Amino acid sequence: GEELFTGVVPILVELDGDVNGHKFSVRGEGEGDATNGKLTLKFICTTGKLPVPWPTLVTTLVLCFARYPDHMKQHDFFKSAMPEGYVQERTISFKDDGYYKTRAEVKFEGDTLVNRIELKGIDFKEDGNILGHKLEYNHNSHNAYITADKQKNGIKSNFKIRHNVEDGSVQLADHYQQNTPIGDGPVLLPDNHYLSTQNALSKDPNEKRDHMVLLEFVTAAGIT
Repeated sequence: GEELFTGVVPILVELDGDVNGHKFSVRGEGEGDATNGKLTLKFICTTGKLPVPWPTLVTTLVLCFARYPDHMKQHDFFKSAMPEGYVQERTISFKDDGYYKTRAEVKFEGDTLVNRIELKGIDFKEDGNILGHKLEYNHNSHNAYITADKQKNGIKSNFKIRHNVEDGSVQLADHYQQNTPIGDGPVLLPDNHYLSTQNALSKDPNEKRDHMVLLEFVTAAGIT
């Protein structure tokens, strides 16, 4: 399980979205290095103009690459479910605006770790902060507590992301998340802990499509 992640692992992300009837697709390629907790990917909107801000999709677009410290290998739900994979589902409720609902399969396909997502967004304001593209191109560092869901053989987490609005205000996005495995093998059920994440968003100088270059670090803590 956790042994498939010892080296660097190619990554493919594919997302089909639909927010208030505005449809779009994103494809992402890169690699993950779980021993450092490091993700580097370049995402393209393959359908043209992305109709939502790139930062509202960071959390949607592979926690099996977090760096779990050795005294916590026994709380690493995500790697334990590999290569069968796990389903990741979320509701992302933006305050005073609409909500995303996402369903993703995170699983090995060949030697590539693949993240295939379906997003539907509902009830957004057409000149709100999301559909009106009023968010800064960045993504604050944050902690998210994981707890186990014994009754479903998985884990659960709810946590708040605070997006910087370009006027100075902060757009809150309440995430409620649940993961459950795909196969039937043995899966670790962690104890209460948290994941600590940092994000760097950039652009490629030589890239003309709508796109996001992403460097992300995810590391586990909370268990002493």
